[PDB]
Amino acid sequence: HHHDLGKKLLEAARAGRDDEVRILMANGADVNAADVVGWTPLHLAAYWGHLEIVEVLLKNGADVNAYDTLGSTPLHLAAHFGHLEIVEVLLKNGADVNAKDDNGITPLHLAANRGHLEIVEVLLKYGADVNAQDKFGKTAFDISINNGNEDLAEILQ
Amino acid sequence: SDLGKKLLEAARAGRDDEVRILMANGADVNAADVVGWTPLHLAAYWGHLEIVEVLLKNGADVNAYDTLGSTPLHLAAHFGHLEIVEVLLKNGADVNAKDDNGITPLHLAANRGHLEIVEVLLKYGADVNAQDKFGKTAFDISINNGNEDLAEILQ
Amino acid sequence: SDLGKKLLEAARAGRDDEVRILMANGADVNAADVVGWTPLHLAAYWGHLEIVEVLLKNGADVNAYDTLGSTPLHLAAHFGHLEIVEVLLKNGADVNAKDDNGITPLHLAANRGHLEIVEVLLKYGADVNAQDKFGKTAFDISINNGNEDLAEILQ
Amino acid sequence: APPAVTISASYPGADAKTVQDTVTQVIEQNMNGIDNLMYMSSNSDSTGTVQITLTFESGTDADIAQVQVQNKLQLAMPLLPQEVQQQGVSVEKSSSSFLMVVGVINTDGTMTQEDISDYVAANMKDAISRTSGVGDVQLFGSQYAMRIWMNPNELNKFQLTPVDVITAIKAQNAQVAAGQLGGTPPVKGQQLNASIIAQTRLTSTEEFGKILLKVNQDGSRVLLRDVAKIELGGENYDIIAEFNGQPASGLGIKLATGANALDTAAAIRAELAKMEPFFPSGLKIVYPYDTQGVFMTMVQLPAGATQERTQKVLNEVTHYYLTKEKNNVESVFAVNGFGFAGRGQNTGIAFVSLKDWADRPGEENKVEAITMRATRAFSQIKDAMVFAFNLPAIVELGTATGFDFELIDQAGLGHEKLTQARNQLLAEAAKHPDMLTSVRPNGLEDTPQFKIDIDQEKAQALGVSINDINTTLGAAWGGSYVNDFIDRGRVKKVYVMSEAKYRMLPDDIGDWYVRAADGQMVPFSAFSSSRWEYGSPRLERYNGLPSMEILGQAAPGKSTGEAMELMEQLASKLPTGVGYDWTGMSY
Amino acid sequence: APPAVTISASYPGADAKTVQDTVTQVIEQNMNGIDNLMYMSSNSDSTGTVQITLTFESGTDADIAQVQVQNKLQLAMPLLPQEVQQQGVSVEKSSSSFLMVVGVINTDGTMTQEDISDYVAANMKDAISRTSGVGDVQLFGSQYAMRIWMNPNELNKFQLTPVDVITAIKAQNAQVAAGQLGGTPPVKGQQLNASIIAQTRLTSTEEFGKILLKVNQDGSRVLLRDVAKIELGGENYDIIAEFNGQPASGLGIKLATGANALDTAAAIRAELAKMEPFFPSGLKIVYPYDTQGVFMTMVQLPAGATQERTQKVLNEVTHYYLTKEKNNVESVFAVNGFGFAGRGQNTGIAFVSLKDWADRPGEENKVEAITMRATRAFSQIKDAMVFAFNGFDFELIDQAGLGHEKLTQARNQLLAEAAKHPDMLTSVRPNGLEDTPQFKIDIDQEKAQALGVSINDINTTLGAAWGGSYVNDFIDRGRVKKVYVMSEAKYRMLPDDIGDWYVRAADGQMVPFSAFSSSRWEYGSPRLERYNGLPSMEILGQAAPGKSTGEAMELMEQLASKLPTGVGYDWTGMSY
Repeated sequence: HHHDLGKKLLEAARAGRDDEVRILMANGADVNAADVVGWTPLHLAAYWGHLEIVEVLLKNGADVNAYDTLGSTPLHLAAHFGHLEIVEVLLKNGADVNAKDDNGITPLHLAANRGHLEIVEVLLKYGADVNAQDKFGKTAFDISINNGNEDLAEILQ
Repeated sequence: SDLGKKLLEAARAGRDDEVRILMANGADVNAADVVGWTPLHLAAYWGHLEIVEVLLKNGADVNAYDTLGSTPLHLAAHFGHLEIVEVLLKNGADVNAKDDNGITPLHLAANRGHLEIVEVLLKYGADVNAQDKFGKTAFDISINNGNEDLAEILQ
Repeated sequence: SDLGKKLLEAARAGRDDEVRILMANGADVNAADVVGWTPLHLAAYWGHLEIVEVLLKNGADVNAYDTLGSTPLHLAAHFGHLEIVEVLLKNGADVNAKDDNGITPLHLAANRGHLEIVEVLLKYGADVNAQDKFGKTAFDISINNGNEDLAEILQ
Repeated sequence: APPAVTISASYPGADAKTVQDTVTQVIEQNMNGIDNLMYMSSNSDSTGTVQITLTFESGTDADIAQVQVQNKLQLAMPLLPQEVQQQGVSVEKSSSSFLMVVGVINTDGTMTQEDISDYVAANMKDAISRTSGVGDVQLFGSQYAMRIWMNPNELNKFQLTPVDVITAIKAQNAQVAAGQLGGTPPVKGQQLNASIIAQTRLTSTEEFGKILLKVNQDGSRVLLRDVAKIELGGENYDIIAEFNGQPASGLGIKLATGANALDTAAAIRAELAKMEPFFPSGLKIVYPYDTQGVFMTMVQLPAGATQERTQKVLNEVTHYYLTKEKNNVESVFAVNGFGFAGRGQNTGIAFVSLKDWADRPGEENKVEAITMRATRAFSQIKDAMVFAFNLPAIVELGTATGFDFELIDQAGLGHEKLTQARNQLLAEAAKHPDMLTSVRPNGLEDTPQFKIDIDQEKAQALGVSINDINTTLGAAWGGSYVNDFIDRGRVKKVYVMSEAKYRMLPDDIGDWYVRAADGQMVPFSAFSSSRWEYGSPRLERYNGLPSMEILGQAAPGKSTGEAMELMEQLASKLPTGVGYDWTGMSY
Repeated sequence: APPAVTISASYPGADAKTVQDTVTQVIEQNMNGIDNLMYMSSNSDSTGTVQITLTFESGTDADIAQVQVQNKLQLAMPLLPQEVQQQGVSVEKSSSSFLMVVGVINTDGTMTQEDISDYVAANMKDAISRTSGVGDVQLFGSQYAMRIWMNPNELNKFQLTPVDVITAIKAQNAQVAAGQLGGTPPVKGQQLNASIIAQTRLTSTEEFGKILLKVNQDGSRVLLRDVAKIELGGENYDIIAEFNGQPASGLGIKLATGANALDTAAAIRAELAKMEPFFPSGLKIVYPYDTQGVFMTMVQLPAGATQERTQKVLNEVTHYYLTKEKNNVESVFAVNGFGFAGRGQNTGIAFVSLKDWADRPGEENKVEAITMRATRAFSQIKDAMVFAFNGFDFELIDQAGLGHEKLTQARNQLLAEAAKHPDMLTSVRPNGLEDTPQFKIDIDQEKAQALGVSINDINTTLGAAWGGSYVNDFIDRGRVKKVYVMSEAKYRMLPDDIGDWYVRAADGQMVPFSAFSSSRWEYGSPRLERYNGLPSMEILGQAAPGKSTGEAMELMEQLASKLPTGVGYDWTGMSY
């Protein structure tokens, strides 16, 4: 999970160039090419909200649960930054809904902290352990209490 | 009242004729301001001895309290108005009146070094051993201030 | 003596000529200034070797101490004047003289890293285990300063 | 137009005497060795404001005069309280009067006065301030700050003080420089290089609300929202404006000394044209005062009059123009809290714009007749000075007849004795109607103030530090500027202050607690005592000495030199140490 | 040309957003009441540097404009971080381009690049900067500082933090005013008067090494050299220069606005002649850029590139001039870390000096033909804008508090539409830098309080170790210089190193950073731009062949009018 054409593919997925990504895939570019921080093109596409590239990469066998150097998966980034469609696509393609990074932070923790309610229910739908604690012992409910998010705390019920 | 307000402002500015005209027209002699000061308070503060006598003659409360428990005798003793101190004590000013902090006119007089007022207060029966909320007496004030002349008077 | 003051200034200025004249005119060889420095102090401090020699042959107190207990050997050892240290030691300078702080010439020479002077002092019998008012020896100085060469000279 | 440089400084929560003795005097003592300086005057207000005015001779280069004034100000800057330096001392070179007023309203009514003032301050004021020819910009309102409204009951419940609140905000609303991974000099061959991002400025009430004040021994957490209310609010709440009776804010613009009035006015409208396409829905610029077609109405209530009392007088003034003079008056821009005599709860001003000259036929429909009628109609308002006038017209009449008198304390007599000498002079002038007409003080009268004494022995006996006492008292009742935060991408201030209801009555002093060294909470009543006294809300100074300005005009037919002659004779009989001088038009 | 005043401030170890939100905005919000100000622009870099450029109307007195700017900045100084104030803020009125470059080398190889840089800074720069007509002096290198290179293993072994090292340096590298014996007013009959000399600034690595940090329980001593390597080193390590491939330093001199270019150059050489007789052995002045006979080459790598990769490109540039252009080029002065637009680990510059014009016969050996050939040769260098030299200027503006992320998207939207009109607009590009990965570390306030670890100790330990901290001053060979505390390189390279740093709690226990922190990767700006006080992004470009600049500019305005709500624009520079 800890992974020239690959560098051009990394930059194309970050910039959102749908045409160039498919060209480089049809020329043998490494779909799991990683940069110095361990971000695959699936990481960058999920971070910058490029939904079309997320499906194109997964079509070509991209590691849906790729780790960066701190243990963060593309689902972590998609859930953290409010990209609901990408969270849908990633979980559909086998993304670990209970993946914990080096700090024990799950995609549910990230969605709850930013108040992404729609993503929170999608993560729970795919079996997100709502009692998952991070390194500090905090759950998604503790985040809702500290932030003062009434809608979140009742979604978590 | 509007008449009692003109009286409050006339007793502060020292306008004697106006105060007498206001009194003859039925102005409330016990009119109080936003901080509870009667015209006797204002006249005793700004040193208007004649108005203090005019107000006291028309039935002004000699022991009126402001919103912090301070009487016109507190103000006269604090600011060194000896003639007003004598007149107020003649009309029955509580020589041992305590404010919300337990401060007596003797405390205020001793602190500012008003020697003659201290003797007038003692003559009218000022309790020399009266403590404030911090337990200080007029003798403690003389020691802390280094006033030897006053420390001799309070034995 | 007015000649004593001129001898102090002449030795402080390194004037070998005027120093000799003043001695021939009976100048006090042991005159001291306000901080208690003799002409031998000043000449040793500023590294005037021949003035040190002329003064000693004219009876200068080789172990004179200033108002803080410092001898000419202290000054010559502190400021790296090797020849003056030898001349002073030959003429009977107290090699283990301590000032008001218990500081010896060995301490001062060791602190400033004057290695050759340290050897001459030990050659003349400097107490290597002498402690100042803080219990520090010349070896502790070498350790604190990180001077390797001095550390093994004292082994 | 004598060139005048103005120094302005702010001391939040400071009384007039505190401003004078910690700011004004320190600055004035260095205001010497400045070329072509005629005289210097200053006001120290209980609004926590000081304004020093330095008037120069005609022909003086305003650029050089400003440089020399600020060069001397730099000698005093490190001696000023940090709370004053942090507000930002300003040195400006502008006319005293406004060139124009830019009004801002919301035609949809979807933004409050506080919202409009924040938008103007955050999106419009700076660019206007930087425009050439713009000497001074007065905001009719206040920019938003992060307001922490403290509750003393809840602070005491958790053994917390405003000192703890201030400490936690500085620690958890911070901008940390944290360095880099793989920064230079690196281990050779290093590939990774990235900036380390640690704490950053908070941006919302939600973030300030979850600042962690303490963790109890049982595990529960005390957040800032558990002892305070968090909301966006003005740095101060002293200026509120209206345009034809509806909520509004605006900018009062003064012309830089020697700048072109028409060129500057054109550049201001050009800058406004760049902002309009990005206004939120409903916001619209109005132009209620251009420089006859316009005039002003001065509103001055007695010192101690609250903002509510001043608004009622402004309502009567606005009502008059909107009903009696609706055929002549096009708009009224009324400002509560800001007036000719600086700023205060006691003051206000109205800018009136008339309709087109052709649509006002008749002599009784011109500016002179309208202001005359308005002044006489406003003359019946009691315990409030209200006058309407066209500024060109009263300047013309003032120079021909009026005099400007300065009564100076020249022997350390003090404020109280100077007041007496002023009353003796005003009473003697009231016995010469044949020469002097309406001789009055220009300043304010003393008002009741709350004198609280900290008992040093009781504080030391209880182990309560004086810094904790003064910080708790000052931050709660006066407000404290803690640090800055980022509001929608713009740096703004963070203020800590008691919620309104806990700082209204003298009994509320006892509800505030300070934590002693041994951890015990101590109420303010345990180490303090208080009493009522009188004091000034505006201390004046002339050429560095305590002063009181006195205005008046010569009798009909009498010359100004005749009125000035009698004023000097009356002043010669004043108590010893009381001097005088002539300023302004009398100079 | 419209005069321009430049404000420069530094924040050691600060990211671009920290610099912008504590320095740049504060200064910008206080640039009021200044006459004839055309417009204002600023850059906030992740090198900890801010540059605010105030351009004035044509005909403005540059003297008056500089004074008014300096006076406004003085009144805003108490609003800036203490770390920025003590670095010294500069306000200059000079041209943007260099008048000349004074190069310094050692022909005997006895002095390294760092030695030459310190000598130039300590012995040459100030007298050059005080020469009349010199508006700005750029040192190609850094002055020495006392570098304390901390070791986190040894600090934790003795239960010490960077806070303890900083506190001890301030206490033991001090200059104390101690009064006099027999000072006034004196007693009657006093005979002796003498100054009391107490602590004085340290002057050597030996003295800094024996700073006493603490005495252990058994009486043993912990010195500063027991937790740190101590050496002389630059205040920063970002600018390294070479002359014909050998180590060098130098001074880039800019002409003051309105000064005589030829009189200033002569006065600079006169001052240099005063310095030469006292150079150490081997030191020599070279003149690699006298203002044809000269031209420049800029090197721009993408954001995120390190010093080593930029130096590789500079090597190829220098190699080309030293081999392919042997017969025409006399010297190449190449600077790594300093570029056209500010400093950066990803930027560089090369000053090229040609041989005698009489010895370069032919049109193909003239400056224009050479710069053209060099640009085409450098055009095939990957991920590097390398141009040799001897359109419109557009500013996208955030008008409604949209923020950096949304302004980038609105910028990308405008660039993509301009790319769909190759008939009118060519090479419409951003002038700034792109977002790069950064390390976001969150301090857990609850865990820190539960463990008794103060936030001040946490952020000081993190910032001093990983970013460096300017402690105070010391005296290096008679000259006041800075003292810097920072982690040794090997303990601040990888994210795992974060956990190797310990902070002492209130109960005396050592707590690792991993116990109270969490971290993740994210993207952020290495350079934030502002225009007239608002967030902005400068866009460059030129008209297509056969089209006027007005036609291209108007098309840009049309495309800008269809951008998201709150996105404004303005023309600047040549397009103004």
